[PDB]
Amino acid sequence: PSGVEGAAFQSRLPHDRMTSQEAACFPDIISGPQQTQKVFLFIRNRTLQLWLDNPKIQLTFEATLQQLEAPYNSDTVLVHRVHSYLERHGLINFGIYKRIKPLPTKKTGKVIIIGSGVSGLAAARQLQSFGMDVTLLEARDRVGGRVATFRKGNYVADLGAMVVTGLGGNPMAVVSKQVNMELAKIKQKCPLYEANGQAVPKEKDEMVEQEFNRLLEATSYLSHQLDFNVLNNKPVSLGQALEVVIQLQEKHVKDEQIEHWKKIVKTQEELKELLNKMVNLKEKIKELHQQYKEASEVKPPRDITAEFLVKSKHRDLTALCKEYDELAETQGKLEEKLQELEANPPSDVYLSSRDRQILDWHFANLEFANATPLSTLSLKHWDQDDDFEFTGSHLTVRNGYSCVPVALAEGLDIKLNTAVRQVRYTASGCEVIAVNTRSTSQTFIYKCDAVLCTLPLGVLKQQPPAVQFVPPLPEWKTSAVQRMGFGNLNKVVLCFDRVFWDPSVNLFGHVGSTTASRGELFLFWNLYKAPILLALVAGEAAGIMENISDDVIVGRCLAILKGIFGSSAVPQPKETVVSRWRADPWARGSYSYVAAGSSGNDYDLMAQPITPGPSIPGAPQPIPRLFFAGEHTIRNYPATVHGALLSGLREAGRIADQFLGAMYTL
Amino acid sequence: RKPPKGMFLSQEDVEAVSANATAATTVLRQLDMELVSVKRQIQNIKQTNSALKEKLDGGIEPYRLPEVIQKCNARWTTEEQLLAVQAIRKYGRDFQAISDVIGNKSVVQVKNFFVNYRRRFNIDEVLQEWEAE
Ligand SMILES: Cc1cc2c(cc1C)N1[C@H](O)C[C@H](c3ccc(F)cc3)[C@]13C(=O)NC(=O)N=C3N2C[C@H](O)[C@H](O)[C@H](O)COP(=O)(O)OP(=O)(O)OC[C@H]1O[C@@H](n2cnc3c(N)ncnc32)[C@H](O)[C@@H]1O
Repeated sequence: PSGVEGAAFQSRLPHDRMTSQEAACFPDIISGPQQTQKVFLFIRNRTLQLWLDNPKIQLTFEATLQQLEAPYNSDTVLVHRVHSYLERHGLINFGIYKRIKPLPTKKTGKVIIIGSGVSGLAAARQLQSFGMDVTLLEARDRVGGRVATFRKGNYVADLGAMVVTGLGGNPMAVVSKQVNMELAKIKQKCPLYEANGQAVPKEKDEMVEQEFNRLLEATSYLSHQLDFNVLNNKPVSLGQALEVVIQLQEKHVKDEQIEHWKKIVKTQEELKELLNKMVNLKEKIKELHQQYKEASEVKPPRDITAEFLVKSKHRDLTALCKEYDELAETQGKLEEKLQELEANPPSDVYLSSRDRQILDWHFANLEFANATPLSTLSLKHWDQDDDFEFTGSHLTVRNGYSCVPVALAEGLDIKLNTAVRQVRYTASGCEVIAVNTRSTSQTFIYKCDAVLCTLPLGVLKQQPPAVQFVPPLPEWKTSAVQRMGFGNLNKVVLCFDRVFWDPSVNLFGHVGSTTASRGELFLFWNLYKAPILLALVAGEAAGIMENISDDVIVGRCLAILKGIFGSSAVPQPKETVVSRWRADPWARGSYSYVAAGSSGNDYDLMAQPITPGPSIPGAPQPIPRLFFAGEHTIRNYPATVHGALLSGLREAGRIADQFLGAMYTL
Repeated sequence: RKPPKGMFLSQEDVEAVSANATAATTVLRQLDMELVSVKRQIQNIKQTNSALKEKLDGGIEPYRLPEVIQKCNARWTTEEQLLAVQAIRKYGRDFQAISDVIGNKSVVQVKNFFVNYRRRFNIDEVLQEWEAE
């Protein structure tokens, strides 16, 4: 889409309709006449466009009104209201901009932010933009969290997020114009290569891939159409559902063979009844011929009864020779109607061993995408966010993704090496207690009006707790934390003196031997300016490879590669790195998934802030004090960088509305 | 509305492969065996029919008589009349046969004869004696 409607789309909003959020702040408008709504909508879209067309500089209320036109520029409270709403909720003037109106003289309210993940940073920057006293506590010695980027010499390789998923309505689109990220597109071509070391051929490649996609649509049909969604008390997983589909496919393969070979017997059986008839006719014929012979022996001249005899016997014999010729007729039809069936068998197998194995690699790639065994994904919900996908080719960050969190961190009060251990929140405020990771008995206390927790879900999940809430989080929150899924996948980074692979190719599979190892080193990436290949470990494998050493891993890596490019084309790798995200204590995994028996809804629960009890009993209800952002809190963009970034934007808006008030609602 | 093309998933079937853990491989073995059971039965008849086939060897060739191709006539030699009465005894109303036997009378003349000589050859009686068989 383009013009002002391009902007609405590029900001993830319907260009011709007011959102539920806007209804909330603009209920005068949206409860009123159409005419007004359109004016509103325009002002909105227009402002967006302005910001979008140039996000390296702040868009002020003045700048906006300047470039509006009558009738729109006529009502300046409405313009102001809109511009302010937008600004507040990070629709405009987010990321990194030059500010016109330099920072408020002194600040108002104080927030502690747990984690300088992207969600963290994004929210900080916002709040600081809104004149707040913000400080972030990062446990690590670097920003970015699960945006990790390896750098040594000229080697640059993300151990964390790696892909931008299409700029079509992606906040990262904006950020990329604000930060020199060097975006290469990913070429979707991906050769596979069987355990042996030799390519799969286009033939199979495509015929398996297509069966895969076919088996997916299938699962979906079980879910929505047949309602196959509980299995004797238990939510059904995608994994389960897929087997059930595959079985039913194997079965129908045989039900077919059965009926086709059952036509064969039903056919020969007729043939047997006919051959019988035929053999008993050859007899009655053999014997009447005898008879007619015997009766032509009586030599003429003769009485008429003996003449009759010959003639009758004659007719009777020709009659029966009709019949036997009409049966040999039939016998001929049937007899070919059998070289007919025997020429068209149905298919012998549903999928061969070589097939079912390639098909695994397609399932590994799902396990990669969801960071989990498909046996854990919710059938009904695993893909529930497919509706919000961006448009555009996926991409990589050739200069490394860290460039972003780093960028965002500038200007900001970030305490590195500071592990939060306890969150205390109460009617009149909060205190957060953290330690210093390098010496742990050193201890810190931060008092604030509000806490924003960007702790990873794997962390929120630790038993026993790595962070303690005081008071404890309500049951509703903790149930959501159990229910939700937090998966894992790892990377192996391979640095070489020279490119020995196809430089026009970004991806390339390795098919595993077993169903069980499908995700082990199943996929490699040529992404970077230097000679670096990067290899995913996903699915069940991910979890277990953490427990094997780096050499043992890099072994299997090179073994695969030598296999595919030849024993002597594959040198010793100069530098190697191996992720272990499930082990990493500030992650405890890689990202969330919709586990079986979760829904999208839990993501919404993850985001609802917590409002402490009143201090003195019968005092009025507090303000909320404890807020949440991150990958796990955004129902519509889970598990991604932008998703995080977005949840940051979100909470900052929310927090500010709470402590600075929101003059834009009147 | 409907599955993908050539994927099969009936309500009923789904249930049968999900009744328990190996209710899956149960169903798929009864089929594996059903199949071998049919497949052998085929060889049985294939074998039975191959033996009946060998019994018709030679066809009916040394048993076929040459062709009487002969010119349908209108008068009834007494010879012919007698052949007919006897044909009637042996064939009843199979005018077609009776014509073939007599050699040179159409299926109708044969019919006509019946009503003409009904009196003289007591066909009434002759026919009722055919019926005693
Ligand atoms: C781990 C991971 C994550 C991801 C990826 C890879 C890996 C290995 N890649 C993959 O290649 C596919 C994935 C992909 C996905 C979907 C898709 F459609 C396509 C491709 C993708 C990607 O390609 N593209 C993408 O957009 N996202 C990927 N992810 C997921 C993202 O990295 C992830 O959503 C964001 O980085 C989340 O940021 P955020 O919520 O801020 O969490 P965070 O962990 O960054 O921040 C928390 C902070 O708190 C700190 N901390 C911890 N404990 C404490 C403590 N006790 N005290 C004080 N501080 C603490 C932590 O130390 C940290 O600094």
